[PDB]
Amino acid sequence: QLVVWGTNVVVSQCKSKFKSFIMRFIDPSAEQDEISENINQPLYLQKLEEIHTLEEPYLNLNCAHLKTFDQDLYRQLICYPQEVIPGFDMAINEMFFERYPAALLEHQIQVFNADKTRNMRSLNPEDMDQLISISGMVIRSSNVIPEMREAFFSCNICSFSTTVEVDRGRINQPTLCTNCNTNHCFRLIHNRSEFTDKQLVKLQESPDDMAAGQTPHNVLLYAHNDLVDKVQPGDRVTVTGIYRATPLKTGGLSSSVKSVYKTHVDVVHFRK
Amino acid sequence: RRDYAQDRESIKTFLSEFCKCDDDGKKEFVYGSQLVKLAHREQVLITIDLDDLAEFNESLAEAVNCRRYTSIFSDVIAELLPSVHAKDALDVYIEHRLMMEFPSELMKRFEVGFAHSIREVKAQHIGKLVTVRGIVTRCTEVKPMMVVATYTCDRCGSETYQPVNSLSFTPVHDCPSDDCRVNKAGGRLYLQTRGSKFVKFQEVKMQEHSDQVPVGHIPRSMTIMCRGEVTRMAQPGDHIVVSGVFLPLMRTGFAQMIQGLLSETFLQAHRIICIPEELEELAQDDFYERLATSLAPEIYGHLDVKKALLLLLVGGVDKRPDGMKIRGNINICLMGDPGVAKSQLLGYISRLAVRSQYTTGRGSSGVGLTAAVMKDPLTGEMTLEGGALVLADQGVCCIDEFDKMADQDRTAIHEVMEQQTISIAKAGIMTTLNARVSILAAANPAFGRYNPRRTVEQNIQLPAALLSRFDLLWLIQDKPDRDNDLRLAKHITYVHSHSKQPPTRVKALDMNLMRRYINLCKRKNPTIPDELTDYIVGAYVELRREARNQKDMTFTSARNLLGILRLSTALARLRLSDSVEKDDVAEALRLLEMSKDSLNQ
DNA sequence: CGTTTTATTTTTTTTTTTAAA
Ligand SMILES: Nc1ncnc2c1ncn2[C@@H]1O[C@H](COP(=O)(O)OP(=O)(O)OP(=O)(O)O)[C@@H](O)[C@H]1O
Repeated sequence: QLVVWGTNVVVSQCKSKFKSFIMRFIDPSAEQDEISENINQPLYLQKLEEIHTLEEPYLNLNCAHLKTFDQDLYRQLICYPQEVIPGFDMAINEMFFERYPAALLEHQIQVFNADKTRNMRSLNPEDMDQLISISGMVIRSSNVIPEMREAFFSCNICSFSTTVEVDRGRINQPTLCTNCNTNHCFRLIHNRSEFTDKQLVKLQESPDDMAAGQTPHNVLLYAHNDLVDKVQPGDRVTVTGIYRATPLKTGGLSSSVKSVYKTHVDVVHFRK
Repeated sequence: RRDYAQDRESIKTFLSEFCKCDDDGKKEFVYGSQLVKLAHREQVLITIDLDDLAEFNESLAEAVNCRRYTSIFSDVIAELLPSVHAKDALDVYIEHRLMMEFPSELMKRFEVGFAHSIREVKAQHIGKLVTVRGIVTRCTEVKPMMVVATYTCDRCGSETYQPVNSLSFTPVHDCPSDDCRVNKAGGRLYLQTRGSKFVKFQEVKMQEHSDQVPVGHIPRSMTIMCRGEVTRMAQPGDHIVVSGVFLPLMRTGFAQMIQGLLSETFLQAHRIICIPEELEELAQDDFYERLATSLAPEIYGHLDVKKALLLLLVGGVDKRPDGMKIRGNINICLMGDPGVAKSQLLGYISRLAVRSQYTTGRGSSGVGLTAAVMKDPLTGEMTLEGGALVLADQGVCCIDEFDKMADQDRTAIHEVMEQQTISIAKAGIMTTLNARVSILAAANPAFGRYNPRRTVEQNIQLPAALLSRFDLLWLIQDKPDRDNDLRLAKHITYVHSHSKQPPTRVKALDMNLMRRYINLCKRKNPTIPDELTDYIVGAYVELRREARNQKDMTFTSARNLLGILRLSTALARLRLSDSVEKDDVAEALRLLEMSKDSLNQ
């Protein structure tokens, strides 16, 4: 029982439950459920063969297999999903050693693909931080906009050339940087640091279930640093993602803020 | 002046002593039922009406401000728990905050809500909850609206409460916290969405009825802001009536553009009312033809046209083979200039046919009836903003004198002949729009009134491409008949000396009863037994021979056979027996034959 | 224990659109 004050979620439960699930794994479709189907080993171990032997990083993987296992994992993954997903990556980054301990364990994975939607036309306060996946047809082909992550400092006397990355937005100031004798005042410069890429293009929903005499209503979201021009733009495609929200700068005279919040979706994956 | 407290006693008496035995069936607890529905965690909104408190007393018939009463009753029953753990997101999330351990609005969990127009809306109406009907305009969409966030101090730990009523705001800074008070131990301030409370939020403009606006007047609109549960509760162009409040709008900001006491008002919502149950009475009546007898009484005779329409009213033919759909909508064409009162039946249908429309011979060029584009360097970009033909899905958009609009105008409408497909490479798309509208064509003959020498397409000037898209083409001419116009005359004059035409030949059917009986029809999906398939394909050939035996005659499309198929199964929807049979198509062919063989003799 | 806050209008070239014997 070790948890955020306002939640009910923990790393170890989901980690162990999923590591047992992938040990409860021979391709549970093609070896437990669809026994009439067959590729008989945990596919992720098989992939750690067929990924490492392939040497072909950035896996793609769903989690709809998990319906058989304990559904509490499903739920607390549905609802608290930027704080359990790295734990399932940690389990994979442990699985590395099940099949190759002394590998070049320096690369990471990419990654869901299981839950439903009906349409974008009408959603709710409940549906705020939850898993969604919807589809349509693409409109645009954007450019890239990067994003910073750290400050690289300078100095005046004796080269107090300090450095430090960001939580998300602050660096502290005592009289010097990481207060080292304060031979001079605080320093900062913003380039020799960590940056991060993205874009933005929107989608037009285009099902056969489009309500009567209704217009296009359309959605949009950025990317992450590998999910960037996967895309010959403009075709029938699905996304997964996490409904996101953001407050808005009222007016623009000063720091007033809006009542109304704009929304878009977190940036994960696509489908063909 | 009045006490806002002793009324709390009054309402405690009201709701507590609430099993009001006016009828067999009220000794049970009514708002106790709703109470336990709160205890069901189900109802998040209760309701007030004039009758409810009207019996109670007569003050508050003019006391209820509509504002203080609401927060008072809300807090009143919030502290009322006469009555299970994981029911809500936030509700259990507080328990998560209490696992180691508020205003009752931050645990909102429920709500309550409770013969004049904007023109009459005299400017002493502030605060009063009043009634007006209009028309919706400029359909928009809904987003979340904060009320009070939880700006935790982290180092201190004190989920700050910023309960807000405004529409604009300002952040909360580092810490108004007890340990973050003069006691030097402090962090910074930062919200937690999960524990935060927000609310749905729909807005759209409201335009005037257009039946009141005097000779020297121009309709104007107001704004609608309906938040919370009632979102998504009206579409564009619904004639709707709203009871709510007029409330001004403290547009704070600049100190010289405001500062006039500007008062750009707006409205607060409660409801969107828009002006089987019948089954026992539907058991009382079992007839097919009486619809024509009580639908559109205003003219005697010419039933055949009407029954042809009522079929389109009927519907019920569709299939999705091969992955592809099939057009299950009937589209009549109409030529003639007698006095028919196409305008009559058009108004009649457009009134009774819910989700109706109307356009005229030049009022909508090709971009207006469909989507279109615009221009302005003051609001942003432009969109499609589809037209009547765009909007009229699940219904009919009725053009009058399509012959006279324009020849190229036949194009885009012809595009919608293949239904639900409105292609637009105009706003950088090949967009669809789902043109799912039944289509009504009515026009007049060419120069003359069906000059018998100038033959079809000799007297007419219409490309075959559109006639092929039309199931039925109908010329209406009635030459001098000594006896004909008599009956029609006295018939007309009946509602001139009187107000209701048809006496003592049928039971008239009101718009409600008509629509409801039609409402029971279309979901049969009836049976067409297999002998028809061999039989009907034979009967169709009977046409194709007497089409070819004269060489100056009409061409034929596959839709001729597809149509004669398409009509019959529909009418079984109003037979309500799932039994497409011989009569089901014998009337189909019968009416097809009556569509023709009428101008030579 | 004091002394200070805040506004923009007309013309281009494209893609839309529209006119007379
Ligand atoms: N038999 C009839 N039943 C009902 N109304 C009739 C009848 N005969 C004449 N009338 C009245 O005469 C009027 C004739 O003008 P009307 O509105 O019919 O023009 P229209 O026939 O629609 O013109 P067009 O056919 O050229 O468009 C109608 O409004 C109709 O109410």
